[PDB]
Amino acid sequence: STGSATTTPIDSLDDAYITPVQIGTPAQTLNLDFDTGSSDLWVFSSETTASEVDGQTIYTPSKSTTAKLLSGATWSISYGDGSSSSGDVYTDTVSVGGLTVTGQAVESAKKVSSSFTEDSTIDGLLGLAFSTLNTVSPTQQKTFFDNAKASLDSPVFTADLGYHAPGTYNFGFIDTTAYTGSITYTAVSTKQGFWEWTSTGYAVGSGTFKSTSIDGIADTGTTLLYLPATVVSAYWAQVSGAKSSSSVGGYVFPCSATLPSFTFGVGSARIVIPGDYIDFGPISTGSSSCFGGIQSSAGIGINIFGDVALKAAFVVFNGATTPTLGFASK
Repeated sequence: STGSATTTPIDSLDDAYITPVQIGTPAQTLNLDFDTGSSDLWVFSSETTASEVDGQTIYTPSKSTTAKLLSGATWSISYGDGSSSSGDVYTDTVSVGGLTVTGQAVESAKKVSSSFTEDSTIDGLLGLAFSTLNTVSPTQQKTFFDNAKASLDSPVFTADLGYHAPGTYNFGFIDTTAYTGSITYTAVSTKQGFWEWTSTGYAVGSGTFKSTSIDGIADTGTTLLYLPATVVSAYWAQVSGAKSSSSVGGYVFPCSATLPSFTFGVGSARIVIPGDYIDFGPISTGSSSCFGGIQSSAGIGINIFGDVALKAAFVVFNGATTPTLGFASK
């Protein structure tokens, strides 16, 4: 089998992407944030504290003839951006772009933190990291991809995120029309539960390529590109007027400035992030100071190839017995 679904930016800045997911019988369609940096599929629901729901579409298990309580199961998660959610668990039928998993753990939120409540466009998350990170207790649950894997034509999914435009998540096949050149594959470590890999270096604009190993994760659930402070400093030094602002919480720059591209290495291959992808707009409405899309990972404890980086590529998440990542230009 295969599946194919369009993913759509939630706002004009590509702060995140939402993909429609069918849950239950009859289908309840929720718009979920596909997140290769976590491993829980959780939803706003009829069980979510009322004061914490503000415009989201909810899953109501009692209206699904295929929903079954996963008795005794609870979940609780905290994300790198400080947000969190928790609740109980049902199993139900979940379909993405034509691909159906029966018995998928659907984690129903009883509580969500403020940032979730405040984002009316995201109805939940669908985790696509390794199932070892899943937070369900006492019995850890499998991701949608893990459950689908054996049925897929090939044990892969692909992320093709758009710049200020929709893109595509495919399951079970590689769309050879969706990228240019070849796909370069690179090794993955699953030891921390992430799609963790090692970039071979970087370049800033037309500058010479610096060969240096940068370990990081391919994370569709993180908006920006977070890299070591040395790398980030080298980038912003090429932007007139750029500075690191402690009050804003990262590098900012005047929008009158032109942003250089940023290149990252995948083996001997190179992915070029255009300058425009690194502009995240005014720090506040009407400000002439713009927020940068490349930021320091110092204090995160890991480098993160988030949407800024991934949307410049066609990305293969290869879930073969030995997982790997593939990157192509597009």
